[PDB]
Amino acid sequence: SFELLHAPATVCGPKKSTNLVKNKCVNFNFNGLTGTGVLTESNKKFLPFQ
Amino acid sequence: TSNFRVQPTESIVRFPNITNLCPFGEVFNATRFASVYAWNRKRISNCVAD
Amino acid sequence: VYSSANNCTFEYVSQPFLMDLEGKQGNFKNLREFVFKNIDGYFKIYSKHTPINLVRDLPQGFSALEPLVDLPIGINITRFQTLLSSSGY
Ligand SMILES: CC(=O)N[C@@H]1[C@@H](O)[C@H](O)[C@@H](CO)O[C@H]1O
Ligand SMILES: CC(=O)N[C@@H]1[C@@H](O)[C@H](O)[C@@H](CO)O[C@H]1O
Ligand SMILES: *[C@@H]1O[C@H](CO)[C@@H](O)[C@H](O)[C@H]1NC(C)=O
Repeated sequence: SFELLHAPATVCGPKKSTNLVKNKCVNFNFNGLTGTGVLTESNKKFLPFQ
Repeated sequence: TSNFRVQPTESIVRFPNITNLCPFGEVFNATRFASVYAWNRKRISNCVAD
Repeated sequence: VYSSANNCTFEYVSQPFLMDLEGKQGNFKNLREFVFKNIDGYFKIYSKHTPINLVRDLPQGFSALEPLVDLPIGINITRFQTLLSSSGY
């Protein structure tokens, strides 16, 4: 029995992932963040929660 | 006369992982099924339901 | 007096929030700042944990608190209680 109310969902299906393609123009979705462009290795240092 | 744009080829979809996978053993594998007079209820939350 | 909920909506277990102990044998007491927020369906906690030499009032220095947890708990938070010579909070 499934319900939808207003509270954030806590039960969900698996989120299928693909491999990672670098140095090419691609479409992407990183944990819900979408866009297009070319991915390269960064020299930026993100904090553990960013 | 016109503009050009490099088009994307592949697509990248990436999610953290599959964790807290919902067992469902408590309802499909458990041997001690209750009868209709006292059917059991198991609550599912904070999990991945495949 | 009582010790039974007979329920469970959500449960989370991780590393202790308060028990970060270092810099003993000195005046460096660990000031443990927390920020608690209740937003649409989520309860957020931020914290830092910074040792200070002056223990009487806030140090008047500057730092930002980092995200600690973010729990999908859709409940009514209107009141709260702190559970605990006597520096207090
Ligand atoms: C209710 C239940 O879990 N039944 C499991 C099934 O899911 C699993 O795939 C199989 C081994 O392949 O063994 C059965 O006992
Ligand atoms: C013993 C007890 O209080 N059980 C309560 C039930 O009365 C309430 O209707 C339900 C709402 O989800 O939550 C249960 O934990
Ligand atoms: C409980 O929350 C609802 C909306 O979420 C609000 O209208 C109601 O006043 C709250 N109850 C109390 C005691 O504050």
